[PDB]
Amino acid sequence: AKQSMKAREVKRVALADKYFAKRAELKAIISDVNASDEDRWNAVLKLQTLPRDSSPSRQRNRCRQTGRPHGFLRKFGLSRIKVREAAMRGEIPGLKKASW
Amino acid sequence: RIRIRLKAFDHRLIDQATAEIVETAKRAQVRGPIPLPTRKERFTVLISPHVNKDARDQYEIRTHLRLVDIVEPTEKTVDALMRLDLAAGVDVQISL
Amino acid sequence: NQYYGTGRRKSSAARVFIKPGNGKIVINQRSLEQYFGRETARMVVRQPLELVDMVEKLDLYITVKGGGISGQAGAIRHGITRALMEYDESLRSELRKAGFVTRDARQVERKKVGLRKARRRPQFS
Amino acid sequence: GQKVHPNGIRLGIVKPWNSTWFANTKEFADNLDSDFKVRQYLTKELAKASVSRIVIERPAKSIRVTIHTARPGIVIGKKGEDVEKLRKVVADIAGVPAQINIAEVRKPELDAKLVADSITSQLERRVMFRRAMKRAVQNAMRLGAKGIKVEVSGRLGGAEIARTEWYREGRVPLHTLRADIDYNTSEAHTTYGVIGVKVWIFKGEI
Amino acid sequence: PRSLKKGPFIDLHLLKKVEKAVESGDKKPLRTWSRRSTIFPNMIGLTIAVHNGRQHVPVFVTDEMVGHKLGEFAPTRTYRGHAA
Amino acid sequence: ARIAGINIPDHKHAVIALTSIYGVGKTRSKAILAAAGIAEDVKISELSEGQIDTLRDEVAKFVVEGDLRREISMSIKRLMDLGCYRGLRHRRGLPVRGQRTKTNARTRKGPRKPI
Amino acid sequence: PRRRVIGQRKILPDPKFGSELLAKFVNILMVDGKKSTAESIVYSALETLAQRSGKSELEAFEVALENVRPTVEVKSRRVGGSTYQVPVEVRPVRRNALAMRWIVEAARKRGDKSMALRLANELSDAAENKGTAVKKREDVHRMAEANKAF
RNA sequence: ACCUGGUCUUGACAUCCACGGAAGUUUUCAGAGAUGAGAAUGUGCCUUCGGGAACCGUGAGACAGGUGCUGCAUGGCUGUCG
RNA sequence: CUCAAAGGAGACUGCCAGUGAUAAACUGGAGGAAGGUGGGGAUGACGUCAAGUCAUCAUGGCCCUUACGACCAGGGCUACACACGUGCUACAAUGGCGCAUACAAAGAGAAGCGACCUCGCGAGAGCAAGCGGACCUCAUAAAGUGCGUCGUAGUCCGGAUUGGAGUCUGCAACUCGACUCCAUGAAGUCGGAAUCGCUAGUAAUCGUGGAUCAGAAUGCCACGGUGAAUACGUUCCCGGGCCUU
Ligand SMILES: [K+]
Ligand SMILES: [K+]
Ligand SMILES: [K+]
Ligand SMILES: [K+]
Ligand SMILES: [K+]
Ligand SMILES: [K+]
Ligand SMILES: [K+]
Ligand SMILES: [K+]
Ligand SMILES: [Mg+2]
Ligand SMILES: [Mg+2]
Ligand SMILES: [Mg+2]
Ligand SMILES: [Mg+2]
Ligand SMILES: [Mg+2]
Ligand SMILES: [Mg+2]
Ligand SMILES: [Mg+2]
Ligand SMILES: [Mg+2]
Repeated sequence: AKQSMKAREVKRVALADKYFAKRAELKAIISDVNASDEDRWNAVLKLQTLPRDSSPSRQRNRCRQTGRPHGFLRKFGLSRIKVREAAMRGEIPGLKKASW
Repeated sequence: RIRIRLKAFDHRLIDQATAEIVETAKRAQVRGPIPLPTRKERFTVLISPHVNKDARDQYEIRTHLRLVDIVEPTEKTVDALMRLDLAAGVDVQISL
Repeated sequence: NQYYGTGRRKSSAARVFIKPGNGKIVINQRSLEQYFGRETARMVVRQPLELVDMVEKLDLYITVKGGGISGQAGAIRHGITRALMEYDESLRSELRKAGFVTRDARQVERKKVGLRKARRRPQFS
Repeated sequence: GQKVHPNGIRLGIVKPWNSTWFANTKEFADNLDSDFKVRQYLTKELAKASVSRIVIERPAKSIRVTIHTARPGIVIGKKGEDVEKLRKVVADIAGVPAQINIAEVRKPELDAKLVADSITSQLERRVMFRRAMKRAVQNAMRLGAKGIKVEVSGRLGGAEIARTEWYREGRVPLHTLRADIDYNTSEAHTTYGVIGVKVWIFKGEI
Repeated sequence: PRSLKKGPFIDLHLLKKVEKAVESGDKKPLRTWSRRSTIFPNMIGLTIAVHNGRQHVPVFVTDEMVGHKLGEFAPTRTYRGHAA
Repeated sequence: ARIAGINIPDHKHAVIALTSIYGVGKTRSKAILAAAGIAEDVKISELSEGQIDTLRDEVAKFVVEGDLRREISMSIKRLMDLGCYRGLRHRRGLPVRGQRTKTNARTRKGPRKPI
Repeated sequence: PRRRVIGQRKILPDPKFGSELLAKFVNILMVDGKKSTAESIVYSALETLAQRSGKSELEAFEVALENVRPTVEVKSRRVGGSTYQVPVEVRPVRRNALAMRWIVEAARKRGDKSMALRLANELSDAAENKGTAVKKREDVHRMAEANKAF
């Protein structure tokens, strides 16, 4: 993946961590039935103001070694190609070819 | 009563670690080691960089699980289990 | 004393206890008729006793788990056969000839990569 | 056709894992990433130290790294000065307390990774590919290897058409799982392009 | 559709613009990229130019348009028929 | 027999027969019958004229037949007059709910028209 | 196959009448592995048949089978620019297989409301040599008679 | 990774140097946003009270960057006969 | 006892008879859970196609460098006279629907799985246990079975399409999400030429789980339930191996 694309992910993770508490507050106000309609309305408007990259859904899991945006596996944090290479070298603990 | 849950990716390593624990505790009464169900986590990956969807590798990580029960633990026994150092690659959870 | 046999078929495992009795069969705290609606399942369960002609001479307490009705019926038959052989060794030869003694090793074949099922292939052009 | 990775197929049969730690899903990916960065640093740092294999263990909250090197002295340094420097860097990369163990590799000619690295070094020095391969095979068999195979692929001799050349002596039974096959690869970076080297060394069954 | 409890969605910048325009009087068409913003009753009688990806399309808000997103009235793809 | 300006089938069970009315499905049919106190299995022929009248009153509660058709027509007409995306899809006789048009879409497009 | 190593597969006898032949007939009627559904149709059909027949179910089925079974059949052999239908004697197991398959096929094509009714009607017609299953046996025999020369 | 329009040019992402600023934290206005113009609050860590390095900037210029081309220059990986 | 999972035992043409060149082997038989490769998988020789991948990555060379680099909003990748591939759902009664009621395997889970209870027709909502799990949760197996009904109809088949009304995730569902409710109720009555899969727990059919993943499977990967037909054979068609010409 391009250097910029990897950089974009780093920014998104940082912003998400920065505003996580604020976003959770606003969302809770909007969700609550007890909260006033005016309070809800203000919360909705405030959430829009926050940077878009602050939302976790904007983040795309990428292979940690290559930054590949497809074929990712969460357990290893690697794409299928890099997973295979590491597995064969015995770098991934407990992982072997399986038959049944 | 002290319950010890052992987890390892290698069955041989876990068996040695359990044997150490049971012996150390014996030097309080112990129940088992009990062989708990091994978890087999399977993964399937495409092995070509491009296309060839039917070309795959299937991998598995087996997590071995052992339960040892220390009943009426002596104060010395408790300390002996804490002092005992098991092999790396064996995860140890102690429950009281 | 109770004579015990273990029977397995497909994913079913059956525990059979046989004692001298009067043709009473209980499966998982239910009558044979209650537990098995299918006539074939009942037939399979009763096959060993009919062969040895001890249908009304014994009482069977059976517990079965796993698989389905046909698997459970087959597992019970295997377990009964084993129990009968424990009760009387001479019965084995007749039971063996019937094919009750053999444990049916047929299992569901795993799905394989690039195949729709175990053997079914995607349509080719 | 394509062949299974000889080390990978033998894992848990006659070949041990290079990383031997237990982690939950939460920490598994982080441990893999840390292992990668540790191995990356050490490989670059000890490029001239003839490192064959880096074994990473994670006992408790600490990382224990075992470096297998043909030349133990150069890695250790003077009064363990060099190894201590490595330990400090590894601890920073790992983010946990680091312990470094140095294991000597006797018979580097019988070590697939070392043989491959030697060949690639020679290719970069513009040594003739055939000579490098033949010497490697001869050396291993002299040292008592039951068999060896060496394959070199790419623009050999700077030829416009890339080709693959291989030499084998003794037994190299890749289909035999019990057979102890040391396999490793190296890449030579030349003016004409990358040349790939693969080495298989058989050390007997089991 | 957006849950009723959350209420109608409008981009804050568009809302501010609409309020200012209403207060000011009859105004030159408002230029917005907010296709996702719901049309509100206050917007009625205002012309909003909604981006279609390449150009801002003038939309004169009417009572019927209320409760619809602005992007609904600006078409993104151009098709004049095959073999036309 | 005759409800909502249409003739319902006498031979069918009431619950099925009522579905003949436009704007009445199985759910509404069951609700109407429950309110009328008439069993679903009972055939329309079996029902007395008084029972039929009770059914007629229940049907009158829901918009049905011509009134429903007028409402549906107006709703589609409004969209087409609006010139909203949906309206345009109605005008062109193409899918309105974001389905694929590269293939399929035969229900809206009709039988395949050779180039 | 070329190897010809095929061996017989045991068929459990039908529960009600203890007949392997009837169990085969259930398997032929069965669709999608639903043997219970298939058995219900056959048992219902046999009872209906037995009432009209005035015979035991197994006897009535056997009478139907006797009428539909083919003694001889034709196998195609290509000779140059032409193909010759060659008459071949049907072995006894195949005779049953063909008879049952034809009866089921005929029953499926009938217009009666349920399969059990269709099967009973087909089975009854076969006993009196009148159904499409018996017609298929007639056609097979005629084709074999015509090609007796080959 | 494409398009339309709005934007930046040692640069989103590195190393180096000089210089000024702890880093950061909370807010205002304009803007579609990028961003720009502001305000307020922190001002630590190390420290041979020479200092550093933490990280923000600003200014060069060596460079960075490219999912740009050639799989008919290649490695690696893969299909295929099987 | 079932089961869990470590360590062992067991199958060797070992035994027996016949055949065969005093052979290799073959055939049948016994015992045995298993018999001659017991079943399935992994495992892919030297090479072939300048086969695929410079967009995983790496890399020779070339090319751009206030732009072929970098940032942002909106749009597009979802277009639609049409052609093809792979699927899903059907065309019904071996079925549809209603009610009642049996029997699995495998797997996942902490920015997670989420019970119970209350509320809503429902999708869901609120409240709130337990569980980093043989413990708790996902989680209901379905086909089946009993009983009733429908009665061969474009139907009580089919469920496309469209209107209206909602839910949930998400800054945000217009382009362009899934799902729910009410209403609507298309084509389709078994498919030209042609063509595909499959030899047994297989095909067929029935549900179940997982990866990816905020949300978004009829795909993919995996799991059990039910469970066939047929193989005489090698003349033919096609492909492959070996010897010869
Ligand atoms: K209706
Ligand atoms: K290549
Ligand atoms: K290149
Ligand atoms: K579309
Ligand atoms: K599909
Ligand atoms: K959408
Ligand atoms: K999801
Ligand atoms: K030849
Ligand atoms: Mg995402
Ligand atoms: Mg299956
Ligand atoms: Mg496919
Ligand atoms: Mg090529
Ligand atoms: Mg090519
Ligand atoms: Mg964008
Ligand atoms: Mg696409
Ligand atoms: Mg040969």
